[PDB]
Amino acid sequence: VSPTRMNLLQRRGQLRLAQKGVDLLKKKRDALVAEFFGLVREAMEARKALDQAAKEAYAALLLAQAFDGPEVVAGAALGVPPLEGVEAEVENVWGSKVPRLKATFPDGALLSPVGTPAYTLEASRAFRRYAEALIRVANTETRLKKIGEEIKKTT
Amino acid sequence: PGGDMSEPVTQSTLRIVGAFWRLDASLAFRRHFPAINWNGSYSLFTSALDPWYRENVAEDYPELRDAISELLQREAGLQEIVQLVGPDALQDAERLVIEVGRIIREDFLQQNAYHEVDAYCSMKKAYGIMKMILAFYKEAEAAIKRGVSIDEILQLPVLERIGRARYVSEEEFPAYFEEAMKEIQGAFKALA
Amino acid sequence: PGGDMSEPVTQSTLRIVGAFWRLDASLAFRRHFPAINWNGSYSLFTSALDPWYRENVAEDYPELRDAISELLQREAGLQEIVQLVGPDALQDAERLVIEVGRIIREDFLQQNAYHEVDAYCSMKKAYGIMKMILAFYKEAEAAIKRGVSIDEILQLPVLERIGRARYVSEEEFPAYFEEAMKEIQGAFKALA
Amino acid sequence: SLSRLMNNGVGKGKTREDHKQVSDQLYSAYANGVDIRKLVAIIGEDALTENDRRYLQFADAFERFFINQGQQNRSIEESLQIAWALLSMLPQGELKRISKDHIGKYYGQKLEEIWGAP
Amino acid sequence: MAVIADPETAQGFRLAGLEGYGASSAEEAQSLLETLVERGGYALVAVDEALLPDPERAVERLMRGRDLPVLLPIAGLKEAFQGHDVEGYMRELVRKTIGFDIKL
Repeated sequence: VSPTRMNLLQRRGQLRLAQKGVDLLKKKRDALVAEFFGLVREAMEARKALDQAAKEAYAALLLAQAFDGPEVVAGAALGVPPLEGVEAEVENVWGSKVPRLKATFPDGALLSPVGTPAYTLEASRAFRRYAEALIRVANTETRLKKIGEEIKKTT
Repeated sequence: PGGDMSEPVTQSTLRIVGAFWRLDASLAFRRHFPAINWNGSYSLFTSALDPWYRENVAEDYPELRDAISELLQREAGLQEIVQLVGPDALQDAERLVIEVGRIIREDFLQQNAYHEVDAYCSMKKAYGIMKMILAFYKEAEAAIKRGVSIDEILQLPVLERIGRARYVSEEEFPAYFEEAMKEIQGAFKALA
Repeated sequence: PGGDMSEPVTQSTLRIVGAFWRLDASLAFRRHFPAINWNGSYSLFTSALDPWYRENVAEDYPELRDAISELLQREAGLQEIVQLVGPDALQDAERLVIEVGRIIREDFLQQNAYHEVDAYCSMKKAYGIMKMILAFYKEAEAAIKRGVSIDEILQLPVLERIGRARYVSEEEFPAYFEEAMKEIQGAFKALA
Repeated sequence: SLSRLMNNGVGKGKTREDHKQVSDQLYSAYANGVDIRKLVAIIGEDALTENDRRYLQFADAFERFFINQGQQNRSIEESLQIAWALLSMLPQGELKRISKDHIGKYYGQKLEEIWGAP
Repeated sequence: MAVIADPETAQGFRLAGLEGYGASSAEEAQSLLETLVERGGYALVAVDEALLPDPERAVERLMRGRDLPVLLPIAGLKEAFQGHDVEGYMRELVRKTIGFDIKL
């Protein structure tokens, strides 16, 4: 690069631009840190809620095994179809696009939904609530991980 | 004389001239003539000539000129961030400003001195082109407020209509201006 | 002129002087005066003055000064972590040393020259202030390792004794120092 | 910009007693506003809090009314009234550079009268 | 969605509509999990911690290509009723993501 006074002025302008960019990126990293802390608190709360729902769902399932018997449960489980109300969507977070999961399993999708094996119906109820907590946990945790990788890129 | 603008001849000329049209080598490399450096140029005759423009060109012409200068300044401000993070990190409003600045640079400022029609441009033709660009920017900002993404906006056929308004002849121009304004109104009303 | 310490006059001056009290603008904006940068300053007269200190002030003055400088050094080693996460988010021991450093800065290092009593201070008063602060830090660290009252320490009545010694007279000082020492003992040993 | 001898000229018995604190508060608030203005272009307006938006709108209105005065002649009282009107956009108690006496005395005047003809 | 877990809860998974498999070793868990990755169908796999603590470490070479599959670790049936603090998992998660250990 040829040394001229105009080149010196341009280089000093470049230096000021670089310093201002460094400060701006630090501010962006601070904002990402605050969002990360909020999201990790939410994810912890969702995780413990999911744990409680899973415990009570397993308790109801074991009681349904004890009362209705394995054959009646298997006949109920054979009729009920697998998860068909599945929807996949994408969400933007700080310029990055992340996927989310959706479930919509109703009582109408069930086969012979009348709860004559009552404890089996209770197990289905608790498993539906378990699924709600599970999808909440999945979405919150994947958002948290993407925020973490964004912070790493900024650093 | 030697290399650059710090030589005493240019410095002595700077203090006794009312206008200063600085040229750029980087713009002339990529064949973007007339290659006037917009950031390092100025004029001092704007305010005195303002009464003449109101009578002989249009009543709102200085406001259009000020809006164009404001858009160019906004584009120049955002380019520092683009070097820092890249074009993907900008929000939709700033991306729209960047694209409109590119449109102004490619269409309005550029002028081919060896073309048969583009070599000369009257005042009212320039006023019409500025009016078209500002109307397009207003419509685009309104459509941004309605939730339209920027990528589908740039696919509109009215973009080619604006970009080739230079080569329209002087007497053919008013019909082209009317048709372009009608198309500008029509395109954005059906989008959202 | 440009803030460069590599300027010829400053660089020629630095090769022959025995002390160097570098100031900075950032401490001046925050109105912490004097604005001495304790990370960029240095002195080469400490070792020779050490015999005079223990012969006329106290036998434990140099070691107390070294401990104070070390505690100041530790706080600057944690700023990079604080630049990532908030000060309260850190461990209680690191929060303790950060609060001790903040107390040391804001109380000990401040002196106002536009004030009737904040512009002068003798040697013995400063030595007593350093002794009280160091004892408070040591006892608070002992209480943190004990495992109780990690935030009640930051509200003890010692905070009045520590901040009060900045305005104690030279004649009333030994009583204040003794009372502060016994207050520290009674507060740390017997509260929990 | 900077004036070294401003401290001697202002005070009591000359201009008005709230001059220095008002100048300090205006300086700090304008600096915060322009920093937030440069930050918005990356993170977007919705990522901000409420008070950063308050600072941003204060910075814009500060430029538009206080700086862009045109060919008008303003006395010192008019300038101080405009400055106090712009500080009223910030919430009371956020003004950390001013004593509470002057905040009780002067805060709360509407900007819109000046908006009619600034 | 699919879930790898103990055979006891597999019947409940089939009742609720979940695709459940019963297994007890890490080898068959990893092979079945990557088979579920390659096969067309639901993109979510849930893992009991007793067979594979980190399924991302199992599919780390398939994860480097595409990040659309979703994996989720959880306590097993035996670990569920005896229970534990999930905050240790949170500390491990934040220490993994930042590289820094804070907020116990």
